[PDB]
Formats: sequence, structure tokens, C-alpha cells
Amino acid sequence: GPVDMTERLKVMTIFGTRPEAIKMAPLVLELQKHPEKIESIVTVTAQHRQMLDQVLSIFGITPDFDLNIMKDRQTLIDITTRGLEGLDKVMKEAKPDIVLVHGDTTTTFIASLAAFYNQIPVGHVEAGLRTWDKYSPYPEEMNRQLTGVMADLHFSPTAKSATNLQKENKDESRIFITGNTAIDALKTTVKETYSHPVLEKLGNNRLVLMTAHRRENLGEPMRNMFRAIKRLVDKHEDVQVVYPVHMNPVVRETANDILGDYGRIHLIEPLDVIDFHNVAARSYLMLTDSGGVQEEAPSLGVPVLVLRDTTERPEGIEAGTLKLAGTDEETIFSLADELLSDKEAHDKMSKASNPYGDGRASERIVEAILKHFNK
Amino acid sequence: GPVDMTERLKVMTIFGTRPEAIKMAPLVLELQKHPEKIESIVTVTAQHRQMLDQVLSIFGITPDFDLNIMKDRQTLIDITTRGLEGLDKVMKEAKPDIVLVHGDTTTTFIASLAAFYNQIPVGHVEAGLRTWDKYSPYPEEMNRQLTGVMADLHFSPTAKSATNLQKENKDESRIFITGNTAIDALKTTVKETYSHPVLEKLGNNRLVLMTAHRRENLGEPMRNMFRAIKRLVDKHEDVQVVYPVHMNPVVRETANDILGDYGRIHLIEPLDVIDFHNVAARSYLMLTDSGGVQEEAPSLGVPVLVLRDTTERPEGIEAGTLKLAGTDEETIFSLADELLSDKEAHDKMSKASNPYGDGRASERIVEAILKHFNK
Ligand SMILES: CC(=O)N[C@H]1[C@@H](OP(=O)(O)OP(=O)(O)OC[C@@H]2O[C@@H](n3ccc(=O)[nH]c3=O)[C@H](O)[C@@H]2O)O[C@H](CO)[C@@H](O)[C@@H]1O
Ligand SMILES: CC(=O)N[C@H]1[C@@H](OP(=O)(O)OP(=O)(O)OC[C@@H]2O[C@@H](n3ccc(=O)[nH]c3=O)[C@H](O)[C@@H]2O)O[C@H](CO)[C@@H](O)[C@@H]1O
Ligand SMILES: O=c1ccn([C@@H]2O[C@H](COP(=O)(O)OP(=O)(O)O)[C@@H](O)[C@H]2O)c(=O)[nH]1
Ligand SMILES: O=c1ccn([C@@H]2O[C@H](COP(=O)(O)OP(=O)(O)O)[C@@H](O)[C@H]2O)c(=O)[nH]1
Repeated sequence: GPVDMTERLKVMTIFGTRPEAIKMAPLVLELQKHPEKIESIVTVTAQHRQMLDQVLSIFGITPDFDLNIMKDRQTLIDITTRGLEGLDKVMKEAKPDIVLVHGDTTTTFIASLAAFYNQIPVGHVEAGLRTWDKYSPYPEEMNRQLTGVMADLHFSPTAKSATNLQKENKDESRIFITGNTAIDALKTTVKETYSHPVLEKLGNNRLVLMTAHRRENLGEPMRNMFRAIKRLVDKHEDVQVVYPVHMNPVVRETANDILGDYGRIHLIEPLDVIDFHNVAARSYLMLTDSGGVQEEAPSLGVPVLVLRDTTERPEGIEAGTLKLAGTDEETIFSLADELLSDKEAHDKMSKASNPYGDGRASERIVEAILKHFNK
Repeated sequence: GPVDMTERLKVMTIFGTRPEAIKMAPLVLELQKHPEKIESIVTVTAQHRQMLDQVLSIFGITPDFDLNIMKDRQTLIDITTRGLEGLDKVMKEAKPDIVLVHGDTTTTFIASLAAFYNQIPVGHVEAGLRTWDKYSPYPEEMNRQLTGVMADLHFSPTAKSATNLQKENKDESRIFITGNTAIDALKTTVKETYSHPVLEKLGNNRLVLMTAHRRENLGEPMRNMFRAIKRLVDKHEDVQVVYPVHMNPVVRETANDILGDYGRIHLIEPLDVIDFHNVAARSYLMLTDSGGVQEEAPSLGVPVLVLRDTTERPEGIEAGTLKLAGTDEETIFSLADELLSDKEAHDKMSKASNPYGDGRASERIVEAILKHFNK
């Protein structure tokens, strides 16, 4: 009943961005369920500031350490050096027994590097996703490869991601298939009774929900996307597009330039994860280049056109929910037009399934970690 | 006859340490033999200052860029941040077509990272060496793994190193077996006519040449080594040991403490590569934890006891020249004592062969690079 604090494994979770925070929040909550076995320490780089805080506030997570590294229009070098120097300091102070990193951000990479530089084991949550193209996604494909060679334990969401690691000669006895913790989060946010102003001003129109921020999509590719979206809106009078625009000033310039003040297109601030998941669940069609949206959509049964030349979510393609659209204006327009015009085409994409698991990934991760240390 | 400078591929070679410099010098020399096809740019981090300059002076190589990063008793984080920031600036200025990195130093890793952060292709000279132990050698095993996932072209010295990359799912069409460039260097330094004071004071004694600097060997392991070496000198009256002591203050403390002022043991400053190769060629036995010495010794037919728990030079073990001794004082003593006492044990290790190639690696590497770019 009382908590004995005297014999605990120090587990440090490290992340710095909105998507990492959403996917790591369930894991933090799960670590906290084992207070006599685990001292759970949360460290954030704050590679993101506002969009990170948005997530921390929903889950009620106060970091033990916060490096506050974000700069305006920061470079990959800014994040790499500020993150590394700060994390090395945190690790020397707290001396964790294992560092847990997530996915494929630059934070993921330098968190892994800092752990290695202190000879601290690394557990890679969301391990083994691949496009095999180091310039798509850039720099995320490289971040998850780099992290891959540093990690001591690999928590693969799916059988294919496990296979990817096996094919790279990782230790088979260090690879575990858990499901994606995205689903752990999703099952607690979605809810039957829900309203939002976006959904108020819709009337009985069909909602197209969009997000766009991939680094390699900046500039020409996003302009192509946005012009296709205006043409869809021109053609389909009963559609409203809602775009919670990423905080990157570059994205915002392009968004404002092409879509600003256009009727039935609503550029809004980033939604918190409860609002976003619930609005997504109630959407007719999503247009996105987001990674997490690709894992969430199948469970919601909501068709998604992926606005990239690659994806590392092949399981959502196989589920029917996801379709790769590329970044060419005419091709995006054509594919989106067919889904908004042809109900049978839409029907093929709207069967709900759970290719990314049952929302119990976090339990499995904590178990694996304890067993690894014989704790 | 005249050199047309107007249509050249910009090739930037990057390195920062003595061993990289020795292994890259032949390559820089060979790139320079193609002045109408290639603009050869040499960039150094000067992770090493004095020991790097010693090499550049022998080969007569004046860097185009010199970051001068070295700090006294620097950390891996020092190298990583100062190296990344400086190389990013050099790459943005020079805009090379390809960056060539060598081996497994921290410079190798952050040179590859800076290229990637500038979407510049990377060619990895000395690609695919593995112990599969990320703490032995530390951090070199991780550096070559990290560099491996970044590299576009892989110049493997040997069939086994190529196989290692193949087993990690590297693109087979980007892996090339060339021989090790260490041999390209060696064939030009060793000479039949040579003297040096170290050799004069030998009389007709047997020379044991030693070097020790591996990061994971600092402290207790080196102390074991050095105590073993004193005992060997005590037992074998006709032996003199020469130790060109690495500039790391930590090594120097241990060296001076245990081996300072001991009769028939000669602690000296680092030898230039001509002096070192020629003194090695004329040694009875080497005791080392150097990587380069392991590649050079077989071609010289000089037995080596490797003072590590691992090696990634298995081909020299197979040649008979190299024997793994570990870092235990009694074991090192025993193995060295047998080689200095038993002529048939020594004979087994002293047959010269060229398991690391024919000293034409650099030619092959430049050929591969030109063909890659259709130049
Ligand atoms: C290499 C890397 O790790 N990129 C990640 C990053 O890209 P993202 O494109 O967000 O890149 P950064 O995290 O560098 O942020 C660029 C930034 O946008 C602005 N900014 C960002 C967040 C914020 O809360 N407030 C703010 O003002 C700042 O000017 C800042 O410099 O986050 C995305 C999630 O959204 C992830 O999908 C990407 O994998
Ligand atoms: C992480 C890494 O890349 N390590 C490489 C480095 O280790 P090495 O042990 O030399 O490590 P560093 O290059 O950081 O050097 C520590 C250093 O030793 C002293 N110093 C070194 C060189 C010099 O010219 N002058 C000088 O004074 C300095 O105080 C300096 O901080 O070089 C070795 C070659 O010798 C390589 O086998 C190692 O792979
Ligand atoms: O306005 C938004 C947009 C997205 N998300 C969520 O943020 C995560 C994805 O983050 P993002 O698209 O920024 O990055 P990526 O997944 O592409 O790394 C997913 O869980 C989304 O459900 C959100 O809560 N509000
Ligand atoms: O005093 C010395 C010691 C070694 N070397 C040469 O330096 C290279 C290897 O450098 P080092 O042992 O410092 O590092 P490592 O090979 O372990 O990376 C080899 O070519 C050696 O022949 C040298 O020229 N002078």
C-alpha cells in the first residue's frame, strides 16, 4: 500500500515535439503505475515549445527536466548541438539506468547519442519504420536509422518494422512487436458526445481535414497541394476544409499566400489532441503528410490521401484507409476529386481496422524493459 | 597538357586525426592526379593538432580548410559540436559534389552528418569494419555504424567488411572492395636504407615497439599492460622497448607513472610516419592497441600482440601476424614471454603477407567515385 522508494530502476523518457509527446504520454502514464519498481523521469528538449506544451497540458505531465531549446526558424544544427549539450548535462545529473527515445525526430537522434556518450542503454519506442530513401522523409529516415544502430532494445509497432530491423542484422532477442502507442492515446481521447465550433459552422457539409508540414514538402510541393485543395473546394460546394496550420513560419507563409481568406477554407491554430482526434473521427476525408495521422485514421475508418512520394505506414495502405497521392497538383486533385465524387471509391477506404494494434503497447514496453533488467 | 579547370567534380576529403591523415594522404595524392576531372578540396577538423600536422608535413598537404577544433582533454561532445558547426560552414561555402570521410573517428561521424545536413553525398573510405560491441572500441564501433547508415558509397578494404555491410542490408551496388589505403602509404615510406637514434642505442638487442591509446583501455587496462611490459623487460635482458607515447595527457600520466625512468624502456614523442614504419619494420615484436598497426604489420612480417578484448582486423589474425592478448596483466605477460622465449611460436607469426591489399586502393576509390557521377 505504501510506496517503497528505495529500490527502483531509473527510467528516463526523452522527447521534444508534439508527435513524440502524444505517443510517449501513455508510456509515461504506464511507467508511473509501477512506483516501487521504477523511478520515472521525464526530460524534454522542447525542440517544440507551444505545440509541445499543448500535449503536456492535456496529459498533465510536468517534465522533470526542460531544456527549452527552441529557436525561431531553427536549423537541424541548432537542435543537434543545443539538444546534445543539454541532454549530456541532464544525464550526468540524473544518471538514469535506461533512456527511452521515440520515433524519428532530431531529438530522438541526439537523445540516443547523448545516452551512448554516457554509456546508458537506449530503448527505441516506435522502432524500425523505413522508406529506404534518406531524402524522403528528410531527416526522419536517417534519424530512425541512426537511432537504430544505437538502440539496445527495439519496440517495433508492427511485424514489418520488426522484419526491417531483422534484415539490418539487429539482435533478434532485442526486438519486440508491441503495437503503436498512438492507439494507446487515441482510445482515451475519442468520445461519443463531442462538439467544436469547426463542427458547428459545418452544418451538414462534408468536412475535409488537412495538415501539412513535412520538411521535404516545404515550398513547391506544398504550393501544389494547396492549389489542388482550392480547386477541390471550387468544384465541391458542400465541402469545408479545416487546416490546423503547423507553427513553422515557412508553412504559415505558404498557407497564408495560397489559402488565406479563401471561402470554405479555415486556417486555424493547432488543435489540442482531444479536439484534433474528435474532429478527425468526424471528418469525411483527410489530406495529410503527418505520420501519426496515418496510424490513427484506420482505427477511425476515415479515408486519407497521403501527400508524399513515400510512406513508412504500409499497414494503413493494406488496410485500404491510406492512399499515397504524391505532391503533383493534378494528381492530388484527381484522386481527391474521385473520393468526393464517387461513393464506391470512398467506401473502399472507410472500413475501420486496427493495423497498429489494440492500444496496450505501453504495458508491453514497460514489461519488456523490466524483464530486460531482471526487475 | 594545359589543365582545363572549367568542368570539374568538387571532391572534399575530410579528416582530423593522425591515423585518418595517413590513410587519406594517398587518396588526396591520387585525386590530385586528375586535375581536369576533379577539384580536390582538403578539409581538416584538427581534432588532432600536433599529431595531424606531423602527417600533413610528411605528405606536403596544405588543407584548404582547417577548423583547428582541438581542446586540451576534450570530450566527445566538444568534438561533435565544434566539428559539426565548422564543417556545416565549410560545406555551405565550398558546395562540394561529394564528401569523403575515413574510418571511425568522431570527425568521421560528424563529417558524414554535416554532409547529410547539406544533402551532399558521402563516400566512406574504410567501410564496414565491425566488432559488434558498441563499448569495444568506444566510440569507434558506433562511429563506423553511424557513418555506415549515412554513406552513399562504401569503400571496403576486404571481403569480410563488404559482407558485414551486405548483412546490414546496404545497397550491394554501392559496396566496393579496394584494399586498405594504409598499404598505399606503407609502400612509399618503408626503405631498405635507414637509421634512427632509437635503433642505434639498440646495439644488437631485440626491439619491442609499443603503442597504447584506446579510449576503453584508459586507466586499469593500460596499467595492466604496462606492468606486464616491465616484467618482460625484467626477464629479457636483451630486449629494449620503445614507446612513442600518444599526446593524450591521460595516457602520458599512466605511461610516466608505471614506465617512466625504467631501464631499457624508452618513452619518446610520437614518431613521424616514415620513422614509425621503418622502426616497426625492424622490430622483433609489437605490442599495440592501434588499428593501423594491425593492417601494416602483416606486410612487414612482424608479430603483434593486440592489447584489446576485440579486434576488427580478423584478416591479420588469419594471416598469423596478429594475436589477441586481452588486457589482463598475467595473460599479456605469458603470451609476450612465449614469443620472446620460444622461437617456433615467433616463427608462426612472422610470415609476411598482404591481407589488406596491394597498395593500389586509392586508384580504385577515385575510379569508383568518377564512375558514380559519370565523369
Ligand atoms: C527533424 C525533426 O525533428 N522534425 C520534426 C519537427 O518538424 P518541424 O517542421 O516542427 O521542425 P522544428 O521542430 O525545427 O520546428 C521548426 C519550428 O517551427 C516553429 N515552431 C515549432 C513548434 C512550436 O511549438 N512552435 C514554433 O514556433 C519555430 O520557428 C521552430 O524553429 O516536428 C514535426 C512535428 O510537428 C515532426 O513531424 C518532425 O519529425
Ligand atoms: C573518438 C575518436 O575519434 N578517437 C580517435 C582519437 O582518439 P584520441 O585518444 O586522440 O582522442 P582525441 O582526438 O579527443 O584526443 C584527446 C586529445 O589528446 C591530446 N592531443 C591529441 C592529439 C594531438 O595532436 N595533440 C594533443 O594534445 C589533447 O589533449 C586532446 O584533447 O585519435 C586516435 C588516433 O590517435 C584514434 O584511434 C581514435 O579513433
Ligand atoms: O492540430 C493538430 C494536428 C495534429 N495533432 C496530432 O499530432 C500528432 C501528429 O503530429 P504531427 O503531424 O505534428 O507530426 P508527425 O506525426 O508527422 O511526426 C497526431 O497524434 C495528431 O493526432 C494534433 O493533436 N493537433
Ligand atoms: O608514433 C607513431 C605511432 C603510429 N603511427 C602511425 O599512425 C597510424 C595509426 O594511428 P593511431 O595508432 O594513432 O590510431 P588508430 O590506428 O588506432 O586509429 C599508423 O599508420 C601508424 O603507423 C605513427 O606514424 N607514429
